[PDB]
Amino acid sequence: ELALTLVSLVLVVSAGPLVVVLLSARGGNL
Amino acid sequence: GGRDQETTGFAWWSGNARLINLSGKLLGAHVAHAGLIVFWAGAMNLFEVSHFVPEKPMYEQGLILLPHIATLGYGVGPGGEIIDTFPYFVSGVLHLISSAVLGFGGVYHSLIGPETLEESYPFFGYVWKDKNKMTNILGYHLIMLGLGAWLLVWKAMYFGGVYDTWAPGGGDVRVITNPTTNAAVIFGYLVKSPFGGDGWICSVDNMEDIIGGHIWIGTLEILGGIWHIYTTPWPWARRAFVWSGEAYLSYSLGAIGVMGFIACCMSWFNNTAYPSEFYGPTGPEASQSQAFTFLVRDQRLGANVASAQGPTGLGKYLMRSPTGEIIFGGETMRFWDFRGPWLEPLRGPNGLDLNKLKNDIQPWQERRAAEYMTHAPLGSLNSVGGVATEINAVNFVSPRSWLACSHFCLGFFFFIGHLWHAGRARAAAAGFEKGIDRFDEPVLSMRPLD
Amino acid sequence: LVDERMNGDGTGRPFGVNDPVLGWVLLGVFGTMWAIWFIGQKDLGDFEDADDGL
Amino acid sequence: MEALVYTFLLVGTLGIIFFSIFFRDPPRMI
Amino acid sequence: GRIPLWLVGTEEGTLAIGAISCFFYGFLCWF
Amino acid sequence: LPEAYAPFAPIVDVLPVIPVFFILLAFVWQAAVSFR
Amino acid sequence: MTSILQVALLALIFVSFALVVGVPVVFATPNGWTDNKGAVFSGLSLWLLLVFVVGILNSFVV
Amino acid sequence: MLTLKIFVYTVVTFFVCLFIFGFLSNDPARNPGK
Amino acid sequence: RTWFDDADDWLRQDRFVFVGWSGLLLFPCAYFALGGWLTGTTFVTSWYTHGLATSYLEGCNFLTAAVSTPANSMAHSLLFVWGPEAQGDFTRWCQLGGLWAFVALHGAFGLIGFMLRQFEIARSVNLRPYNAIAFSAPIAVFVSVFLIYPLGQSGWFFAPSFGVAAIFRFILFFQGFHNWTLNPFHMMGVAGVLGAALLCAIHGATVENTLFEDGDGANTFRAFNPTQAEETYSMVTANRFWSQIFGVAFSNKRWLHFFMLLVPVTGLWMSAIGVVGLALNLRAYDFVSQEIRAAEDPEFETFYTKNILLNEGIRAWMAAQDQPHERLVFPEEVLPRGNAL
Amino acid sequence: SSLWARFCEWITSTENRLYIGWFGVIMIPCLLTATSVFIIAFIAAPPVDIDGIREPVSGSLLYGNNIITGAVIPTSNAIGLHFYPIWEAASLDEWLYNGGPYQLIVCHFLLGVYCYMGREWELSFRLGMRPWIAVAYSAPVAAASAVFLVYPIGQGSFSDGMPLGISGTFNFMIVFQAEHNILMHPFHMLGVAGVFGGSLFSAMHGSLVTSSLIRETTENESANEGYRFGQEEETYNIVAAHGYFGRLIFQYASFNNSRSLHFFLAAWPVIGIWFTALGLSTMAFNLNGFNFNQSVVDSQGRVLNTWADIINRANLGMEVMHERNAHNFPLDL
Ligand code: CLA
Ligand code: CLA
Ligand SMILES: CCCCCCCCCCCCCCCC(=O)OC[C@H](CO[C@@H]1O[C@H](CS(=O)(=O)O)[C@@H](O)[C@H](O)[C@H]1O)OC(=O)CCCCCCCCCCCCCCC
Ligand SMILES: CCCCCCCCCCCCCCCC(=O)OC[C@H](COP(=O)(O)OC[C@@H](O)CO)OC(=O)CCCCCCCCCCCCCCC
Ligand SMILES: CCCCCCCCCCCCCCCC(=O)OC[C@H](COP(=O)(O)OC[C@@H](O)CO)OC(=O)CCCCCCCCCCCCCCC
Ligand SMILES: CC1=C(/C=C/C(C)=C/C=C/C(C)=C/C=C/C=C(C)/C=C/C=C(C)/C=C/C2=C(C)CCCC2(C)C)C(C)(C)CCC1
Ligand SMILES: CC1=C(/C=C/C(C)=C/C=C/C(C)=C/C=C/C=C(C)/C=C/C=C(C)/C=C/C2=C(C)CCCC2(C)C)C(C)(C)CCC1
Ligand SMILES: CC1=C(/C=C/C(C)=C/C=C/C(C)=C/C=C/C=C(C)/C=C/C=C(C)/C=C/C2=C(C)CCCC2(C)C)C(C)(C)CCC1
Ligand SMILES: CC1=C(/C=C/C(C)=C/C=C/C(C)=C/C=C/C=C(C)/C=C/C=C(C)/C=C/C2=C(C)CCCC2(C)C)C(C)(C)CCC1
Ligand SMILES: [Cl-]
Ligand SMILES: [Cl-]
Ligand SMILES: [Fe+2]
Repeated sequence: ELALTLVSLVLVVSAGPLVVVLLSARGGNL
Repeated sequence: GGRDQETTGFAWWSGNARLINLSGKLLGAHVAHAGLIVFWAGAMNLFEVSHFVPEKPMYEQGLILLPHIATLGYGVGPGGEIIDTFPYFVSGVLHLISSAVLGFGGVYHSLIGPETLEESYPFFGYVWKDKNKMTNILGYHLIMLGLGAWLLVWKAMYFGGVYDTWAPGGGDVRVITNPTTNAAVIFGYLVKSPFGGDGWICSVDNMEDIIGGHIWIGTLEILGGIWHIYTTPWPWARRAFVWSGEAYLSYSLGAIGVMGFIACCMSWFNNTAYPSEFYGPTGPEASQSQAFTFLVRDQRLGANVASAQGPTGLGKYLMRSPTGEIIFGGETMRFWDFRGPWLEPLRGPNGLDLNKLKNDIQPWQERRAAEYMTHAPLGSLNSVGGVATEINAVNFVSPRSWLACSHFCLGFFFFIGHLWHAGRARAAAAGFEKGIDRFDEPVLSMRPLD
Repeated sequence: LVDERMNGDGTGRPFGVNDPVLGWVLLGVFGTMWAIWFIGQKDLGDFEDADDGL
Repeated sequence: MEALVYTFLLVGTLGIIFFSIFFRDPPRMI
Repeated sequence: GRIPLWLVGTEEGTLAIGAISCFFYGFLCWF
Repeated sequence: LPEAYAPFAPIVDVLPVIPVFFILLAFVWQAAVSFR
Repeated sequence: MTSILQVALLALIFVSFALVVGVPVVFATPNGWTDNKGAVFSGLSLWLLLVFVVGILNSFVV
Repeated sequence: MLTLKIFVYTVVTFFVCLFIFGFLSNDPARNPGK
Repeated sequence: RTWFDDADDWLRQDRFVFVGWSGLLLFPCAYFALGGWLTGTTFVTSWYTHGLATSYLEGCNFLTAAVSTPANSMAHSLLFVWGPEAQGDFTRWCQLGGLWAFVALHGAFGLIGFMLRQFEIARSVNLRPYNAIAFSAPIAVFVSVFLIYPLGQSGWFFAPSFGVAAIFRFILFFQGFHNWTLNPFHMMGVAGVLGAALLCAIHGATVENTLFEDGDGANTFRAFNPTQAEETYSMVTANRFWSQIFGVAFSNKRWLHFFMLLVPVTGLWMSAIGVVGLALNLRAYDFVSQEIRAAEDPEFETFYTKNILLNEGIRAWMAAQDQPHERLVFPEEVLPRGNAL
Repeated sequence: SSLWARFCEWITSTENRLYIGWFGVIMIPCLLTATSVFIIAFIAAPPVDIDGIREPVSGSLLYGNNIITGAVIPTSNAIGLHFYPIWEAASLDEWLYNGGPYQLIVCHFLLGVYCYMGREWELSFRLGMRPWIAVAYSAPVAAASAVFLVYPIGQGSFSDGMPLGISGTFNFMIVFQAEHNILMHPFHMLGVAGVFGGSLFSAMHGSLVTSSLIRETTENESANEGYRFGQEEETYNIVAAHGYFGRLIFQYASFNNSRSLHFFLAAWPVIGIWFTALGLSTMAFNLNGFNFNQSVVDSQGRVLNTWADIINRANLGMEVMHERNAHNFPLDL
């Protein structure tokens, strides 16, 4: 069913750039 | 410093080229890339396992990776049936797990691990000039590829067996007992003409010949590895080559482009290593199946199969070859070179035996001929089967078309990449990769031409 | 037959060779060109480690 | 009749190509 | 400071990819 | 799916699109320094 | 036994979420290998234990 | 036709051998250099 | 001082955009062509004139949407909103295909306003007006295919509709009715277009390839002062290069860029003349000699006499649904069958 | 000194006028072979059975064909993909009947243009330039090899290659539209954008440079004598040209760098042609174009018609007439 796959895909996608968000916030060498 | 523009001289869109003198980060890049390859190989496999239906033929579902395991012969029976899904599931999950290990190693070398392994590791360190060390690494790669070939040889010879498509009574998994390793036969295919009738190594027919050639490659690559670990290049090759970083990429790009073209022409024409029960019928096979189906149709009504003169004098059903054989008619006179297992028992010394076409037609042959003209490879980009002048009836594109077109494009781009790098590497070794110097100019010393 | 022809299509022979007379020409050109090159090796650059690359 | 006219025109085009390649003015310096 | 332009462009790219994915989904079986 | 792994059929159908996002991740990672 | 698979599988997926989130952050922080090291060791060990436990339990699932 | 075929193989293999033993004959040093 | 002085102060004040004395034409008379094309592709059907449902509201895609031409019974009227065919009833005016006659005849002045704006900035910044005379050629093309072709040929219905899948219908319309292929003016046109596409790639892959040495790193884009009195590419070296490979090679980069100017406009004007000659139905259809020879001798069969016998198969099949105002329904025996292909 | 050293020095000299190099020893004789066969076969070739259905086809000037209708006929379909040289034939009145010079000329011309691309690398390396002319020349090589080699491999016959003639080219194109629907294919639209953008960018750059020529001559003589050859002065005010373009359209679509402008000119039409070169190779393997038959459907279930449903009628009209005497079984073209 699409209603679970969309939320799972949003989680898998938002796992990506939040790494860059946390590293740009906390002081990483991005 | 390291990840800089104005010191390294490379822009952000040429960022990988900042790794030419960085062995550890280069290693991490490669191991992360291998992690990506294994992760795709797991993910698409488990996707096709989740969407797989066993009652339906495998080429009617748009699957490309499951036939590569079914050709080796895990979970299949006679006639190309599918009895199981758990071997496919194991082959998915093992790649999906091993990709995590390779991704961890790649990220560790590309983030924390040391940049230059040549300081504290005199084994793994390498300079692009060091010819003996380059031949060492090439020897290790060749030994690993030789063991990779012997894995296939052992799977054919001892472990279960391989799905042959030339066993009688339909295709069947059998165990190779006598791999034909005749040198005068196996080194025929490497030399045969790449045109029609003859064919290049795409004209391979025997699983005995396939496994014997892999026995040859398994011996040869191990011998080459033992050669290059202990030898250095000789001066006729030490002056013929450009010895640098990017040049080594330049040779491999042209090689892998040739690999892609050979894979394309394999996957479009062959029916031995890519069996018709798993990937579908081929180009000539569709036309041969159509002509055979309409001949078996029109034979059982009263019209003759021999004296049925067509529109222009030539035979409507049976006619001759250019080289005297007896073949089908219509437009498969361009496709008379076809040899399939549903047709070869009906084929005698002069070709199509008229007595066998009267008396010896098999029901499984009738079924294969009835389904191949239905599922002939006539695709579309929006996945509508048939010709362009066909209504939206059947959602069908053959997997052979996707494999052929995709690998032809992906080989042609590697060819263009070779034309890039083989120029740029020799220009950088010469010393004018950045432009003509304004003071020392090579043209204003030369003569005019008038 | 009616006429005369080589009948070399569809055979599958190495290098398209039919006669050994046809086969000797390959080596008879290749070896002489190699010999001229190997004589011309005198006026080239041969070396221990003087390699032409980065 | 007209085949000779066709052949004459093609050969004349090729001749002007030949003279343009080999009998040009020399592109001379400063 | 402000919300940076790269973080603006990432969200604009995601809001473009979502609309294009809905365009393919309405392309497949919708009219 | 063959067996009791059946309720993971949603998250199986997200897997092959994941390797493509590494290119976009590299572009966003190099936009994070404003391309410098 | 099905739930014994599925709880371990959800734990494996969530440990993998923890890896994909934290381990690049721990690696890219300039003292993260000094600070969060035993946590990464225990996470990798737990990941391997979950993989082997699921692999052993799939034999007992009949 | 065989008289033609020997001649065609002769010309083809002469030019191909000239090609190969040209590129073995110290190519990347016949540049303007440094 | 007076009037026509503060109105020259403004309209020539500088901002981000540049409106001018012909920008006062260009910006109002265009942008409604864009709005009308988008409106006709999105909202507006073509069910009544042609018989084709070609809107976004009716399930069509970006490829298959087109602001459609009026019916043949609207012979050559200008099709105003008000007037003798629509009387200001805006819904009926949109149904009768007046949007195409809005957008085409309204953007025909948009091209004039754009070329005059291009002509006015070249007087403001004191430069030579060679950028103006090049844009006359797509104006000639636009006039020739959208304006002069429907006038002398009994209808605005016989005009290429503003779309993507309708331009394709127009191309097959010429290929199956006019045989636009055999027109020497079209040979001039394809020579101009494809030679310009050649020479662009040649010049681009030559100039930055025989480039000088100014920077330090291999990124050669970072080594260009825009305020420079030197060169950036070795003309002598590229001349010697293309002289030794190709034979003739240029030596005058005045003449080079002037030749790049001169090729595609020559191609497009020499295509526009042929489109005029096709508008008058002076088509490059069949010859005399091979036809009178092929009627006598049966086995002749050139590609020419196959293209004619193929174009007949185009024109007998597509017409009965292309143009319903003819009111013709061919029986299947009348169609060119080919004996069961 | 030695014979081989003197021969190599002559063949890699840069003072002979038309350069040769080491790819030139395959570029020169093979293309001279192809030219010397093509000029003969365009003039005096006997009629050729293109179809294998015992119907010869006239293609040469002597048999009632002018310059437009003259063509080298491709090889018959019964000959197939078989390599068919002169020496495998019976006579030269039998080699010319079954499509000989097409088989000879194409296999020559392809090797000729590949070695010509190698030569364009080699002379750049011999002079000391940067080597990327051959990368740009890879696009029309791909466009030639797709219609002469890849598509007949895909169709299994050398018949369906492009006939070497003006009036034969269009009979290739129209039947290709019939069987494969090339217009409804996204690679081909990228190539149309490539050629139209290439013409636009050539006319635009040749306008904006010629519109800024620094005056060096008078108004009576030629405006091309203002450039003395081999100078060091920039003859066009690129600052003023960029300012005019920025006033004309945009200041953020600048391309102020001359080198960025030249990269854009080098990469627009080449990447435009590469996608059509892939599109022909994909349609060779029967990976057909788009298909929008019977898409627009009313609420009942009846079939409405669109421009795709008119192009379907035109392609039916082409398809039921191409190869009029061969096809009997109802499909597979
Ligand atoms: C798959 C392809 C690939 C790979 C392997 C690399 C790899 C690399 N690039 Mg690179 N690059 C790529 C594509 C790729 N790039 C593309 C497409 C571009 C064009 C946009 C660039 C442009 C580019 C530039 C401009 C530069 C590099 C540099 C580098 C190197 C250092 C990166 C760094 O600083 O890490 C640090 C990374 C971070 C701080 C960000 C965190 C990223 C995390 C680790 C992502 C991991 C996610 C994953 C789920 C983790 C799995 C863990 C596992 C246990 C489950 C590194 C080896 C640099 C270099 O030369 O180094 C000196 C450099 O200057 N690249
Ligand atoms: C497979 C082997 C391979 C390897 C290892 C390399 C490695 C390298 N190449 Mg290279 N190259 C290859 C193949 C390869 N190339 C091929 C096949 C081509 C022909 C197209 C090229 C063309 C090429 C050029 C023209 C150049 C290089 C350059 C480089 C260097 C830096 C690259 C970099 O940081 O770019 C960073 C990567 C990017 C910016 C990626 C951009 C993405 C591309 C343009 C399109 C991606 C299409 C994608 C499939 C679309 C997916 C769908 C989409 C909707 C998401 C590096 C040594 C550059 C250099 O400086 O060399 C010294 C350079 O100028 N290469
Ligand atoms: C039976 C079959 C009949 C076949 C007939 C073949 C006809 C075609 C032959 C070509 C005749 C035209 C070229 C000859 C003039 C020439 O040599 O240039 C004059 C210069 C002068 O060289 C100089 O020549 C000197 C020699 S000489 O004294 O001048 O003779 C030398 O000493 C000096 O080093 C050098 O600088 O020669 C060279 O630059 C290189 C010589 C080779 C180049 C010519 C071949 C290239 C032709 C292109 C082929 C593709 C065309 C495709 C078809 C359209
Ligand atoms: C079906 C099977 C198909 C098999 C295909 C085989 C393809 C063979 C390809 C060979 C590539 C060789 C690469 C160049 C090799 C090379 O680099 O040459 C150079 C090398 C010597 O180099 P050096 O100059 O360093 O020699 C040392 C001293 O000269 C140093 O001053 O010579 C050889 O080793 C030749 C090796 C055997 C080559 C074959 C024998 C040649 C003579 C045979 C001809 C007989 C003549 C008969 C007259 C009628
Ligand atoms: C190595 C073998 C490969 C190359 C062999 C083929 C070479 C082709 C030579 C082209 C000759 C054309 C001479 C143009 C006349 C000429 O000599 O131009 C000379 C001109 C010289 O420029 P200049 O700088 O000297 O001019 C200075 C100013 O005062 C005036 O321009 O060069 C060019 O502009 C190049 C344009 C070539 C355009 C070629 C297009 C021709 C297409 C083919 C036409 C014939 C059709 C053939 C069908 C039968
Ligand atoms: C195994 C597994 C895991 C993991 C996975 C992964 C590995 C993920 C990652 C993913 C990713 C990796 C994601 C990413 C994303 C990103 C994106 C989606 C982006 C967006 C943006 C855009 C698209 C835009 C861009 C741009 C810029 C801003 C710059 C320039 C260029 C451009 C404009 C393009 C988990 C357990 C979790 C689940 C299950 C499976
Ligand atoms: C550094 C660098 C880079 C690259 C990166 C990479 C490429 C990495 C690798 C990555 C990867 C590629 C990784 C992998 C991972 C994997 C994993 C982590 C896995 C997990 C597992 C799973 C998820 C499974 C689950 C399950 C089972 C157990 C079976 C059945 C099915 C299921 C699902 C249930 C980038 C671009 C950022 C840029 C910058 C630099
Ligand atoms: C299993 C298989 C088999 C077999 C396989 C094999 C055994 C393979 C091998 C193959 C081979 C054994 C190949 C070869 C390769 C090599 C090559 C292809 C070479 C090339 C050339 C080069 C690389 C060079 C270049 C250049 C010149 C020209 C000279 C000097 C140097 C240079 C670089 C400059 C058979 C039949 C059973 C079939 C089935 C599959
Ligand atoms: C009708 C009419 C009129 C007019 C009105 C107007 C003024 C209108 C306008 C309108 C408009 C104003 C329109 C517009 C349209 C457009 C659109 C709607 C857009 C779309 C787009 C899209 C959807 C996107 C695409 C793309 C890009 C480019 C980016 C990236 C992504 C893509 C590629 C997708 C009047 C009353 C006067 C008169 C009468 C008639
Ligand atoms: Cl025809
Ligand atoms: Cl048929
Ligand atoms: Fe330019």
